[PDB]
Amino acid sequence: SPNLPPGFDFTDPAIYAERLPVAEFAELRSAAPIWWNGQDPGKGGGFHDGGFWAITKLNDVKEISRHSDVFSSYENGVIPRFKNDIAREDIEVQRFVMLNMDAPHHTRLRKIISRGFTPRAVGRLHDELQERAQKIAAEAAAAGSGDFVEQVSCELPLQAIAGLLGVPQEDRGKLFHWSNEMTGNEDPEYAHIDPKASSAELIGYAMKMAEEKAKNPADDIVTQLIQADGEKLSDDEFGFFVVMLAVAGNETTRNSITQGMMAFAEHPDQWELYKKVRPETAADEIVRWATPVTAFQRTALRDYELSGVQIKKGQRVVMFYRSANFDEEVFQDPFTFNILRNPNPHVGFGGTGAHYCIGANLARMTINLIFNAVADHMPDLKPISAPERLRSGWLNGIKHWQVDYTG
Amino acid sequence: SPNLPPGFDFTDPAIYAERLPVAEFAELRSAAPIWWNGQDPGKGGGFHDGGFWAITKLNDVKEISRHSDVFSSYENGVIPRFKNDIAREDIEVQRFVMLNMDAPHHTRLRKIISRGFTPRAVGRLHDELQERAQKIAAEAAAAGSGDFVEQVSCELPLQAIAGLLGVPQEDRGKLFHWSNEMTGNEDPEYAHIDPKASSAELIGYAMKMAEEKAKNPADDIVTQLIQADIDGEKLSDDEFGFFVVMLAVAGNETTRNSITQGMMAFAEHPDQWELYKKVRPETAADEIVRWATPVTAFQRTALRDYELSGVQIKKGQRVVMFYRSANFDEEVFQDPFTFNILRNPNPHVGFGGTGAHYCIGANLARMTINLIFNAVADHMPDLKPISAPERLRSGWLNGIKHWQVDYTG
Amino acid sequence: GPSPNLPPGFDFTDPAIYAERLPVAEFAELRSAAPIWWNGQDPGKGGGFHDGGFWAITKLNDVKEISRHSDVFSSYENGVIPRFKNDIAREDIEVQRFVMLNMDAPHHTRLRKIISRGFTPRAVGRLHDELQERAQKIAAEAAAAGSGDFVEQVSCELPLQAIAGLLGVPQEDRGKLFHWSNEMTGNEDPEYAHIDPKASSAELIGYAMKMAEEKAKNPADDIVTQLIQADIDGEKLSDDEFGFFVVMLAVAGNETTRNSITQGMMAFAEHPDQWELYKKVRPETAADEIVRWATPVTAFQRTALRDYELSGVQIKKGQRVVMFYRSANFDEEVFQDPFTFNILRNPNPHVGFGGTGAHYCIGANLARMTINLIFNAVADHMPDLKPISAPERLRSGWLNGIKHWQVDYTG
Ligand code: HEM
Ligand code: HEM
Ligand code: HEM
Ligand SMILES: CCOC(=O)c1cc2cc(-c3ccncc3)ccc2[nH]1
Ligand SMILES: CCOC(=O)c1cc2cc(-c3ccncc3)ccc2[nH]1
Ligand SMILES: [Cl-]
Ligand SMILES: [Cl-]
Ligand SMILES: [Cl-]
Ligand SMILES: [Cl-]
Repeated sequence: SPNLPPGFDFTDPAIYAERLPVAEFAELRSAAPIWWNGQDPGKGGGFHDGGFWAITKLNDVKEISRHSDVFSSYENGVIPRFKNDIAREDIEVQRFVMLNMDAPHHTRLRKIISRGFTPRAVGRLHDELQERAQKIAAEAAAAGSGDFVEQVSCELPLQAIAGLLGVPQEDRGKLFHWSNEMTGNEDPEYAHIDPKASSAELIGYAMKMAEEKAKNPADDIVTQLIQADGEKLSDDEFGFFVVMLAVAGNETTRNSITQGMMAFAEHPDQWELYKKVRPETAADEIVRWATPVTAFQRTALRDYELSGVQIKKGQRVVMFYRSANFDEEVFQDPFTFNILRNPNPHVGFGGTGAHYCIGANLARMTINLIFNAVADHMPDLKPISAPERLRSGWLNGIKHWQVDYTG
Repeated sequence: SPNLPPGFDFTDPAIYAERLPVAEFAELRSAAPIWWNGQDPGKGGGFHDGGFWAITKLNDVKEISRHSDVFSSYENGVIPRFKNDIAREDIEVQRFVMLNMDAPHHTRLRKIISRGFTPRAVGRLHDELQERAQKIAAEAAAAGSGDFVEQVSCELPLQAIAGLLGVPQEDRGKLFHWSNEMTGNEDPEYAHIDPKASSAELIGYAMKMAEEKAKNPADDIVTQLIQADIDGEKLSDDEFGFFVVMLAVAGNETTRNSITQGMMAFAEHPDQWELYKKVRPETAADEIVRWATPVTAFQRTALRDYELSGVQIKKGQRVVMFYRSANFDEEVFQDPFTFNILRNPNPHVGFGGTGAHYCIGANLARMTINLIFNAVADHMPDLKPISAPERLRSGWLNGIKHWQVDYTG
Repeated sequence: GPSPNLPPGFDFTDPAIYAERLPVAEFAELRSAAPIWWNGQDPGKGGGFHDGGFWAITKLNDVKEISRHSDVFSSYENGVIPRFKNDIAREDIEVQRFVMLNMDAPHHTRLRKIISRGFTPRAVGRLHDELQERAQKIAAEAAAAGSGDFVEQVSCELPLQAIAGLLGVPQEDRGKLFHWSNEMTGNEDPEYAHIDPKASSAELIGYAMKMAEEKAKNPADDIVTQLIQADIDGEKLSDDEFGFFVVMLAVAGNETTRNSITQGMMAFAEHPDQWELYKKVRPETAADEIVRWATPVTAFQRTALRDYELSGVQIKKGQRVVMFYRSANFDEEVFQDPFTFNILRNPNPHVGFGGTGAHYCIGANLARMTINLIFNAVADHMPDLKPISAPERLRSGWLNGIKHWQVDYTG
């Protein structure tokens, strides 16, 4: 039995509102790398099965991710924590997006959606995103100091979304608002916000966009998505595409930027090296270090033995990427922030398999462009005060972080 | 060979600004109960000796505290962490107060000053602190919501200091100001306040008090301390100043943080809060202090070679007593991670290890705790927190700067 | 005068030449008929440089004049290596500006001053006894094998142990230090087609920055403490600067000294009277005649920062000049009988370590001591060695390398 407090729950949002439980994950890797995480009645964050298998080793994460035929995303979704009193109906709605589907449905959507994440679609946004990154960093440097999350981390990921969807500048303000309103709904700072209403607004805007583009086809992703190659996103599916993209492409990359800069602030030797060399390998080490998604879950569709543990049909497994990305048997000096690290087989974008992050290259470009812009415009920036973390059971978020850009 | 990241330092203020390193402390207790905590050059929080011995077990904490003739408070003081660039002299000025003295100097001062903190002397403040506690809780309940630290935790410990000293009401504002000016000095929120200057202010005021009481003796505490006793012993004028400084500092943040973290414990354990409201048990104060452990760690310096639980402590080496670890020692408490306000016996070391330096204010602190929680139970029994607390950056103090709570619930 | 008698399109940096031979007669033809000569290069055939060609510098006095006028002849503008793979990306040339070799003043001046703390005569002399011990063991191990690859069993190890000893690299880490060092060069030869110098450099820098951090806490007697402790003016190598220093060393003092050893013994095998004299007298002047004969760095380049007239030839701003040390070290106007291998040659003003000036090899005396120590050990343990077959040369446009050389140590 691992040396943990009685009743300890790795999906407890109260933990992540304070800290990442690095030491507790290290104890699991050392003493029980696949450990049953029991959950008292009504304290399962919306699931009522008594607990889940905590997965803490990178190889087990990869095994679960590659065996999607067995470990299902559709069955219970991939988010392993909601409000304890959430309604099952409000969990199953997740199934309307590609992330929480199984083959064959998922296979079909994935193939169509790939049209929007080709090296062309991504690479074409480089010049505008580079321009926007440089302006953002310039604006922050002129301000002298402020909330790094709002002034440096937030905009560029959202502009990458808008650019990819070809959203007109006039509607980006409201688009960004709706996207943000579906973030951090479990944290008291946002407890007054109705995310269901914002999702309905996004779906609506997405439909006008798809209908408008059907009548006026152009050389851009949305038209490629509603156009038939005879496979094409249905009007509805395109709305759920936008919702999923407005959500998946926002907080995760944002939080990679905040926590990457926190890493640089704590390891100035790495910041001095970065500013000189600008290594393209930095983005992956920032994603490994930041692990913006702490965990996604799966559900066993049949009995499966994983590293000597008998997982039973119907049981949940929770893949703790935050643990796996510091696996002492995979990484040399996992607790060293090393922007030259290469190869870097982290699972911050998930394990290799059917659901691997389709936006990983877009995320890497966003990260490299903003940090290049930070190095260009505020090379001497230093933190003012401690970051404020997000209350979430599965997202690793930084809400606010005060920084002095002039140093 | 504990399972810790390379370079981990248990006195690193950056840790405590975020969290209490509970799991890391537990790993030491399990795999290396006495462990050399190496510190790089220039990262010893004012000390330049390569590191210190981490003490994580309760019996070890007590053995060190009982053997004060070996483990000195004077050689390097008891605070284990300052700003890295602190001058040595600024560390050595600590020795002017009882806490950082060794026998025989300490023995005499403790004998004289203890007269002001007896059960009787403490009991004298009960009524005025009870009335104040009730008013504090009423005024907070009426505000509906706010920062629990400021509205409930901060004032009553300061009024206990002023009451013990007999400070006129008109002077309490500036007394509280200088007392707080010597707090939160390693945290960016209060990085712009000078401790040494304020200590001079406190000392100057104490001189005016001693000078006045020599002219108009009264039946209070300042007069007793400046009056020769039956054995011809008394605090000198300088000694009285450092007593006020010691009191103004020692009676403030620690009790404040026991109240804040006691209420946090109650909020995370609603069954215990219901029991407290119904029963108001006399064991709750000690369990609150065990859970809060407001002083995370105090240090000693070995005056000679000493073998401690099979480890060889060499002369000149520092040992750091981590009360935060000892108070959750699984061998002493069967269920340390249970918050049990009926815990009895409760051999916690929140007030230190028994010995020559055991907190003389423990009875005063327990009364302050009991009075304010009785008042909270009376006036806002349904309070619940709004947002997460904001912790204090410090290498040895366990502090909560702010905590928003809905008193009405 | 007439044009030099060279094949049309001949390129003195062509790696395909050096994989087979040293172009000795071609260099001699330039010295006689066109001592400063425009080496044209066809589109896409410039080894990473796309400017139409360069000036071939073949006379020792011209090499010295360029090396001394570093204010005009820049190392930083295009780096000093004159040949990479034809398709190398410009960004992969410019990243090499982070080592001291490819820096101009004032950045070069500061770094060299700091680095000098690690190459004092005292620091290098402190390595004499350990390197002597290891040389004798190397030669004894080789002789006990009876026959084998002289490059691998005699030439390779001592230069790497010199680097390791200078830096104070623990014994358990020397294996990977040596691996990283060997992965830095040769990538144009089919034998090394799979090496990744970018990756090697990154792993070395990461290792080196960790060592810098560790050795700040516990200072040792190596040069690392000297390099990373600030002086009065606060001058010291940063951790990443120490990393680029280690990269520079792992490169600059590995294959160069190795190839001096291999070609020194190649020369002794062709000149047995010199070998008999060496065994008898053990003259340390041999090390400099060996470096002159071996010229392990065939050529380094510079770039003109302004128009400059050099021995009657108008060099134009922006043009590259390539200093062919291999030609200058056989310059008939400086050396008496340059094509005689003479281990007593004295004075021996060769430019195998470069021309005097700002970038002159800081490791020259460590190199000479390594050479004298290994050849004493070879003389002591295999005085009768004899080659079995012909050396295999390295495909490089600027390094004069021997990959393999089979020899019978017992004779
Ligand atoms: C650092 C930034 C990001 C991180 C850490 C991240 C993380 C992840 C993870 C862990 C998964 C699921 C892995 C699995 O279950 O196998 C995933 C999938 C996904 N990601 Fe990301 N992501 C990032 C950026 C983005 C961006 C920028 C986009 C869109 C612009 C995006 C869109 C998606 C989508 C649509 C999926 C579902 C794929 C599927 O179900 O087939 N992500 N991402
Ligand atoms: C919850 C509240 C408090 C806590 C957690 C606490 C904690 C401690 C601890 C752990 C020590 C041990 C010193 C050592 O062994 O090195 C100590 C000593 C001391 N405390 Fe407290 N204390 C509290 C309240 C107070 C109050 C209210 C006062 C005075 C009004 C006070 C005055 C002192 C003094 C003077 C000493 C030094 C005694 C000596 O050196 O003989 N403390 N305290
Ligand atoms: C026979 C062996 C060697 C040869 C033929 C050689 C050759 C050279 C040459 C030609 C230069 C450039 C000089 C110039 O541009 O003026 C140089 C520079 C350099 N060498 Fe050596 N070298 C040898 C051994 C070593 C060793 C053993 C070390 C150190 C362990 C070393 C370290 C360096 C460094 C750091 C530079 C750069 C100096 C600067 O740019 O200021 N070399 N070497
Ligand atoms: C109920 C649905 O709404 C959410 O609760 C929510 C889903 C979600 C997904 C990501 C994500 C997924 C894959 N790749 C990157 C990011 C991020 C935040 C999310 N929130
Ligand atoms: C840490 C950043 O990475 C580098 O320091 C780096 C080294 C390096 C070497 C070459 C190279 C050298 C010789 N021959 C061909 C290529 C190219 C790029 C490089 N980058
Ligand atoms: Cl000092
Ligand atoms: Cl108990
Ligand atoms: Cl340039
Ligand atoms: Cl000569």
